[PDB]
Amino acid sequence: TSIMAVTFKDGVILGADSRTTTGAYIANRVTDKLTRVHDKIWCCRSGSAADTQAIADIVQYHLELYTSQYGTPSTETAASVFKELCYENKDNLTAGIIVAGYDDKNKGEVYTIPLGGSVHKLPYAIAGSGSTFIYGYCDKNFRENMSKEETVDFIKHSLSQAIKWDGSSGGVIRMVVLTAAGVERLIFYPDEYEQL
Amino acid sequence: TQQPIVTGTSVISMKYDNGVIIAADNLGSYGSLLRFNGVERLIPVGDNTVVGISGDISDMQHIERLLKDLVTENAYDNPLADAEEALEPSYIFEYLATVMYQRRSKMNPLWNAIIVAGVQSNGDQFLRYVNLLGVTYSSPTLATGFGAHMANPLLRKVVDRESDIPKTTVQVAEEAIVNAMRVLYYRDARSSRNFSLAIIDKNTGLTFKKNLQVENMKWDFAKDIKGYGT
Amino acid sequence: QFNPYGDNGGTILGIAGEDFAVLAGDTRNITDYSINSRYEPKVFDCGDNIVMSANGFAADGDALVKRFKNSVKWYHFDHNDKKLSINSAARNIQHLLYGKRFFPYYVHTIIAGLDEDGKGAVYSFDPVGSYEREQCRAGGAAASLIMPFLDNQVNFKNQYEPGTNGKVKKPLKYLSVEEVIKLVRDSFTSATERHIQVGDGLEILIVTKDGVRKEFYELKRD
Amino acid sequence: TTTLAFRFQGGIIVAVDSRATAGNWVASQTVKKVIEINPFLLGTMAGGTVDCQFWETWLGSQCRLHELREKERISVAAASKILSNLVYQYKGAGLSMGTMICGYTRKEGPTIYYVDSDGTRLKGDIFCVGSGQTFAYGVLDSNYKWDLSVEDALYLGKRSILAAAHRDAYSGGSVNLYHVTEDGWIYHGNHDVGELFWKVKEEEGSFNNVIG
Amino acid sequence: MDIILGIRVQDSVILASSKAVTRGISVLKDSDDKTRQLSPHTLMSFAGEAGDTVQFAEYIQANIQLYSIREDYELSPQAVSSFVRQELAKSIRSRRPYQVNVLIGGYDKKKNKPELYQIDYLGTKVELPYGAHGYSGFYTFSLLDHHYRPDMTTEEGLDLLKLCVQELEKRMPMDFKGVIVKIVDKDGIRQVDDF
Amino acid sequence: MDIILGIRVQDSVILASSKAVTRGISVLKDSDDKTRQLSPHTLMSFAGEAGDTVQFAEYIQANIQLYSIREDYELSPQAVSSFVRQELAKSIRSRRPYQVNVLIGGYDKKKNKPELYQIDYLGTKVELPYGAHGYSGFYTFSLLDHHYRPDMTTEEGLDLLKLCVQELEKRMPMDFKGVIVKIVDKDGIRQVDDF
Amino acid sequence: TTIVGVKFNNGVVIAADTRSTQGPIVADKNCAKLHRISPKIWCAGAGTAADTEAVTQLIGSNIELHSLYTSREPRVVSALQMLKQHLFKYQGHIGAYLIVAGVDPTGSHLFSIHAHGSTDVGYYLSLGSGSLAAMAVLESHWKQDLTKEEAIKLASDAIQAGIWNDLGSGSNVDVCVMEIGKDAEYLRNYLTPNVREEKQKSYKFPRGTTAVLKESIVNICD
Amino acid sequence: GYDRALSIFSPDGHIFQVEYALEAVKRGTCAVGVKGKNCVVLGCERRSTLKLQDTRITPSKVSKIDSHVVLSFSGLNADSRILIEKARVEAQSHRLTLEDPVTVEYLTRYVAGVQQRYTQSGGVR
Amino acid sequence: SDPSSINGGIVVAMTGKDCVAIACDLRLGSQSLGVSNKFEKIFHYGHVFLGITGLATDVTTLNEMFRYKTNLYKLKEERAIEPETFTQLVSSSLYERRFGPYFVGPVVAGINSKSGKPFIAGFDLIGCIDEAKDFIVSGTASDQLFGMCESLYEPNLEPEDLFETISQALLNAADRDALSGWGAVVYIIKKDEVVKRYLKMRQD
Ligand SMILES: *[C@@](C)(CO)[C@](*)(O)[C@H](CC(C)C)NC(=O)[C@H](Cc1ccccc1)NC(=O)[C@H](CC(C)C)NC(=O)[C@H](CCc1ccccc1)NC(=O)CN1CCOCC1
Ligand SMILES: *[C@@](C)(CO)[C@](*)(O)[C@H](CC(C)C)NC(=O)[C@H](Cc1ccccc1)NC(=O)[C@H](CC(C)C)NC(=O)[C@H](CCc1ccccc1)NC(=O)CN1CCOCC1
Ligand SMILES: *[C@@](C)(CO)[C@](*)(O)[C@H](CC(C)C)NC(=O)[C@H](Cc1ccccc1)NC(=O)[C@H](CC(C)C)NC(=O)[C@H](CCc1ccccc1)NC(=O)CN1CCOCC1
Ligand SMILES: [Cl-]
Ligand SMILES: [Mg+2]
Ligand SMILES: [Mg+2]
Repeated sequence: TSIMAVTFKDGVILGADSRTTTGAYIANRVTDKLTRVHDKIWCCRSGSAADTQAIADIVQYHLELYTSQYGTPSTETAASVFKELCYENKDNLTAGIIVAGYDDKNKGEVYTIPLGGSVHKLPYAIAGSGSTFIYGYCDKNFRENMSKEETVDFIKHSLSQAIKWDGSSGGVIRMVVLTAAGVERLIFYPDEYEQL
Repeated sequence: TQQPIVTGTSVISMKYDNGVIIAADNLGSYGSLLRFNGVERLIPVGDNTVVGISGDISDMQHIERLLKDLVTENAYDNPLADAEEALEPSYIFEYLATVMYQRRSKMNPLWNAIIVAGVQSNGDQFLRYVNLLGVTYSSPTLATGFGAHMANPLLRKVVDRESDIPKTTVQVAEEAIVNAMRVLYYRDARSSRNFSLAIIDKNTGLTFKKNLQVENMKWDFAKDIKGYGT
Repeated sequence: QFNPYGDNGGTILGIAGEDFAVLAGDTRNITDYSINSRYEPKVFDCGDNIVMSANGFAADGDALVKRFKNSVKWYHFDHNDKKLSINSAARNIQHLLYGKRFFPYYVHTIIAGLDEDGKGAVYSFDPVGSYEREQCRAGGAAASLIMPFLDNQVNFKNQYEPGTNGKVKKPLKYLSVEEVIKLVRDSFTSATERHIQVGDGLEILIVTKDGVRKEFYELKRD
Repeated sequence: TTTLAFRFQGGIIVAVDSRATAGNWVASQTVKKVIEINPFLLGTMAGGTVDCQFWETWLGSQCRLHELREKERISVAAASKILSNLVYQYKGAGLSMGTMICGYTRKEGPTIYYVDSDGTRLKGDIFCVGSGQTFAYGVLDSNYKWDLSVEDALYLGKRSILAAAHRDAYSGGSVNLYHVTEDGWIYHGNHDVGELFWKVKEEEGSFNNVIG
Repeated sequence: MDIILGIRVQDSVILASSKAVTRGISVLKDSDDKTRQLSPHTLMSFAGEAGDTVQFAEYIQANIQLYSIREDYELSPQAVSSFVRQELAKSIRSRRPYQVNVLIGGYDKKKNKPELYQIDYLGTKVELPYGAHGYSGFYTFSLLDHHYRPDMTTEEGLDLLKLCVQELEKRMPMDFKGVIVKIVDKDGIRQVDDF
Repeated sequence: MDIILGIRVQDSVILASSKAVTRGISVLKDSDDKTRQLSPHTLMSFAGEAGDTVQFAEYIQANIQLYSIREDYELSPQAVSSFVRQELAKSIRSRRPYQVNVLIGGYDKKKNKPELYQIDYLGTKVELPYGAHGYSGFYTFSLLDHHYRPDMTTEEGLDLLKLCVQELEKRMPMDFKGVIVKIVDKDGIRQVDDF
Repeated sequence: TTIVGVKFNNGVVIAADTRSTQGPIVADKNCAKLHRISPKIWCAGAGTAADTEAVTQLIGSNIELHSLYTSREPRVVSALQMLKQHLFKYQGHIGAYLIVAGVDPTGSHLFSIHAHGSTDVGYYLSLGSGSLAAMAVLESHWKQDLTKEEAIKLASDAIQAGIWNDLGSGSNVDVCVMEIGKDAEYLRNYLTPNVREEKQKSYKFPRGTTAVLKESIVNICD
Repeated sequence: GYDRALSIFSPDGHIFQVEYALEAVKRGTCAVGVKGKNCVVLGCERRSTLKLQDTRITPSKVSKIDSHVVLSFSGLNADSRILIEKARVEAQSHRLTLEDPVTVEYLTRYVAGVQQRYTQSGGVR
Repeated sequence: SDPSSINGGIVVAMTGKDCVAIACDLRLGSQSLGVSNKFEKIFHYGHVFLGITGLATDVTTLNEMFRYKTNLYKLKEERAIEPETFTQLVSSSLYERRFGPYFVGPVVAGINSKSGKPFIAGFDLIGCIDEAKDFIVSGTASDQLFGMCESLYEPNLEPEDLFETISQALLNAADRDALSGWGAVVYIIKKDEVVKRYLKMRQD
């Protein structure tokens, strides 16, 4: 996997590749690693496919039950539920999750949750095996309060490089835009991003 | 006792009516890191043989040097070095097969899988495989690594037995090879889009094609796929 | 850690008659769950009316056959073109195999031909060089399937004369080349059905005083 | 394997089975486990087939070279010691052998030497070697006397192998008998356990554990 | 523990069991009785892991004695052997299994027949004319195959048994300090004092 | 191999060595002589790994016999023991060491004194009034500490030795099939046939 | 095993080979790998044979009870959810690898489930030892907007690739077509391209050949 | 290593080095062997130009090879020691492998073989 | 220490024209040591026959367990259990011990009393059903039995002819396996008669 989430002026954008592997065989080349836990709270999944799916399903259940009683949960609340599962079951889990959501009060927020189950609130986050190759690039190129088009280009260029160098990453680049306007899905194919 | 460091993936090949085709991508992987992109893994020997090599690249470069030196040694005191006493594909193979088995027998192998493709002096198609264990075999289609699992099934639909070889043209054969290379790019995590292809024909001779790319790819259906279940 | 051995599958079968001997073997070559070749012969005419097959790890099999073929060549050079008898070949092969007692050829070896009285002969070897002359031997992946069938049909084991209260055994007799080839073909079609490493094609080598003939038959390719 | 050889009034009896196994797979029922070294010397084979076969055949070559060089048949003691010194050189390398060198000479008389692959060499009157040695010992010891006749001794040897062939899963096939006298060794036939078991059961009245 | 034998003849069952108890390089005792009377016409010998053997034997003894008092009736050797087998069959899949092998010799008063059962620690039961546990069988079975007849007397059985002990004393590596022999027949259980 | 003992008394050295040769669950022989005469007044008993024992003993025997012929003279027990020790001391750092333990009993004709040397497979030499190798020592040493006196006769030494064999036969786990006893004194080496 | 699933115009089709192995031995030459979870939800299973049968029957049972409870035709996502949560709970120890397909009031669906409890969505999928041979064919010939007859052809061709090229797969091709608005049609032995040839000889023994010791009538009645 | 062929043929077919070795034997003190019906006796000459000798310690002319075989000689004294040593070692080696002492014929055959080897080996006389 | 090959043994079953046959060897051993030559591996519950190979203690335990279960079945159902139904019961029972299994290789054989159809089935140790038209094999010489049955078998054999075929399949397979043999039993099963025959075989 290569995954990332980036806050910007109007909200936050999540990004991911589409490759799932068993050793060197690609079990699925069109995977969707960006998943909904609430209307405007989404997550990027890295690590074990089974573990991250099981976790995301449980979180979705918790936030649905939260909404029924207390109304819309904050992005921080969602990250806390992810943490609780990842931390308490750290011995039996291989899951690197990035949580991203849009409030109207708090605007765009990004929380990253590594293997240990620690929580880290950041302006932007990167994760997955392919992220190692773009720490240098992303640090040099990230700016706060970017526009939508700038952030899409930042994510597209970043994941393009991650995909290029990481064998465990590839396929299409999926993205999910979270703003006050709503939820927008984007896709970008190899023929475009490879020759960037 | 070794472990392979910088590696090359599948080499694929098949016979057709007048000759043989062989192909391999231009990638040099360093584990999961796709380190080197300008690596040529098809090495011609004379104008009648191409040796395709997968596995460890340091050992591939050693084998290159051996073949290069073999050409030099054959030319010594040999007036017919470019005629009757030129290096045949069968000679080049048997030499490599000997080396591979001797190295495995000394518990210090050349960590490779090799396919020698070419045309003999009498016009007969030559295509044979050898690997780090010294295991050798021949078939109308041959492939290494992931190619063995994914390419061979596709190539065997064209040439399933011996009698299917005369019925297979160079146009049909190359189409199948190029298709197989696309499939490997979809499914092999240590493959690249860029590759080389070589044709050895009994009439038109050796044609070496560099800087080819996988194209006409189907990715559009990906946009419709959402989630993992619900 | 590097493993110098591998398994190339396949199976072989030798039967001896009165004035002939057959050595059969399938043409399939495999590694793990993949097919390498549907036609890769492993039964070879070695000269002096001796046919040989070394089934198991193909690299060791080819090496051994290659060395024995070469042994026959040097036998002619050193002993005035004398014909190498099947019993002499067998003893020579034991020394080839035992020479690598502490890093063995991983193969089951079978040779066939005629003895010095003109009668059919089959010898079989373990990987390190033990050998024994027999009327009948199956070797390789499907040996455990075929061998008991041969005990029953070639050597008439567990078969008694009807009505004799299980007191008189079915008498031993030589089989015709026609009857033997029937048994070989049936043995391999049965082995192909129940063993995954066996199939594609069957190649039989028949050995009479007139020379070495070949016969080929198709086998199921799944 | 099950092999035995014992010394008695009328010379030496040697008896062996004919089975060969690879794990639980019965590979052969017709293996010759006695090697004829010369008209006066026998060698028995137990353990690794090839190890025994190869080196006892080699032993015969060394014995032939002795009588060419010395103009005299080799002693049983000297023959056994050639084999034991050889395997001792390979000690630790993984050879697997349990052999018995049996024969008659003028100076020694009837003699039996046990030789194995960890270098042990023992002179003795009775030995049983192999996976079914204990079964053979049980019958042999309980019926052995020095004053046995040639006829009775041949039968006891045969009967002891049959006992082991029955109980030991890795012994069977057929019994090969040998009698060694002052004049040399004499072969007393191949006896298939298939027919021999029932013949012995009926005539002797033994093997009541088996369904008749 | 080590050597336990059993022979069923015409009218009785004879059990022989070694007297030695060894631990390390010391024979701690040379007069150990490796048997328990389960009922007046049923005897069980045992061999195996230290501690487990006696604990198991006495546990079975208690259960059979309980049954006898409750029903005022003696269980058949067949019934006792099945009970014992099931207990071992349970044991083998426990947290810590009983590592005990037993022979059960009994006289069925309803059938007027002697019966010998051999049960290993896994719970593998077989009825036999003669039986043994451990390395003993590797010598005695072949010997009995030859010399045993089904119509033998108790005296003939004891001579047959002497032949087994002599062979073991000749070819076994360890000194097992002789055997205690006991006979089970229509009149119950008794011990042979001079063997 | 297993039991080898040695006792030095006033005028002689007495060596006792077990007769059993066991392999697996079978006693292959019960009359084995675990000793070699190195010279007319020097005897060496041995015990250890199969094959190694006899190979080593005979190799030493050959070397001492060679010396005797060359010099027309018998080496002293002390000199022989030192030669033996050095050979074992070389062996222990070889590719495959001799796993053999020995006792060397001799009578020094120049000193008119009996001498007993105990040497293990590492090449550890000690001169002793009484010695043993293997598990035997764990019983015999304490027994000899009590009953041994330095001025004993050969007959007193044999009775003392009978006491050791009796104790071993009572408390040792394995049947070692008795011992062969040999005496070394001013008149050379002789065997006691009835023990 | 080789198993596949393919989506088309008005529904979904799944297929499978019919070989069951026991190491290198073919235990069953014509076993049924297509399982019915509900009338219009079918399952193809690879991996541990007992686990695939047991897990499919359990969820099939609970789906039936659920369907009766809710008075609704069962949905594929319900079977998918129940299967994955069961398999996840056992951390991969239940070796079931499934392709789940079917039609329901929501529409047509195609999923795969792995032993550790991960699920995938797709238009074409393949699982089992011959999945690479099958996926090669699917990747070469699959397109959007397949017809019923085109999808059956593509599915069976993908299975055939496994049958011929994978040693783990063989024998026949089973198919199940699940179209919207219609009953699901289970096509057992849709293709039989591996028929055993006539044997060379009849092995019918003369009556009395086998030696017998005892005869006795057995009582089955009360 | 010193390789020179010292023992070689001459035009007349003689090996002079071997024949000159016989002259050394002819110079040596006389030795005689006589065998009776139940015994053998070895007699040896000792030259009397050497007085003030110590006969206790002076090397004896007759040497035991084993307890049952003896060897006397004529020629170079220093050379004889090398043959005697080899013979003594071979005697013990024979007992070790054959479990029987050497015959007199065998021991002779061995010593003679050693002498022969020194007539067609390089670097030796 | 491989539970399925400590004791040894084999079972084979075949179908014929309106009949079925099931056969087994008689050996029970402890590795190399042969212990008993009277250990039958075929049992029956009404007209349904069950053969079980593998670890002997589990063979005994399972027989006792299925006798237990079929007796309660008959009391409640008021009819004998049929082969197809019994097959499902065996499968359920074995899979119940999925992560602590009985080390066995059972084989069901019998004729359905209603339809008259011959039926055989085989299982692995954890309960996977293996149904077959022709034959089922099990035990330490299963490879041998597979080879014998595949070559010797033909469809629609008469009861007398079927006996010869199954007996030869078992005997020759047993003789190539060290842990199998020491006697043999064959059951011929027609609609309403069942013949049991003991075979003469080599006792080594
Ligand atoms: C990139 C690839 C790396 O970070 C991404 O993180 C993606 C995340 C997406 C899919 C959410 N990760 C994967 O694709 C993931 C890589 C991986 C593999 C193993 C452990 C952790 C991560 N792949 C998987 O989870 C696959 C998905 C299957 C093929 C549908 N699963 C496996 O590879 C399973 C997992 C077993 C497992 C191990 C440890 C923890 C949890 C589960 N492994 C196998 O099937 C084993 N296989 C047997 C045959 O030999 C090859 C290995
Ligand atoms: C009784 C019968 C059993 O112990 C006897 O002891 C006989 C002695 C007779 C044959 C002289 N012993 C055997 O039968 C002996 C048992 C044995 C096996 C292995 C090691 C030690 C002892 N069997 C053999 O030696 C067989 C004989 C063959 C079947 C003709 N040979 C093998 O098992 C060989 C070689 C074994 C080996 C020894 C040392 C180094 C390497 C290998 N192995 C194979 O053939 C391998 N195997 C055959 C089945 O297919 C898979 C590969
Ligand atoms: C292709 C053919 C291979 O991938 C398919 O995937 C099929 C799936 C179909 C049949 C549902 N797979 C198999 O056929 C499968 C291959 C296999 C084997 C072992 C582990 C995983 C997969 N075969 C089986 O499951 C067989 C079914 C038989 C033919 C009835 N079962 C076995 O081979 C069992 C395995 C049982 C098992 C227990 C615990 C963990 C994993 C597996 N093995 C045995 O019966 C062997 N042995 C015989 C002696 O008695 C003890 C058990
Ligand atoms: Cl996923
Ligand atoms: Mg296939
Ligand atoms: Mg046997």
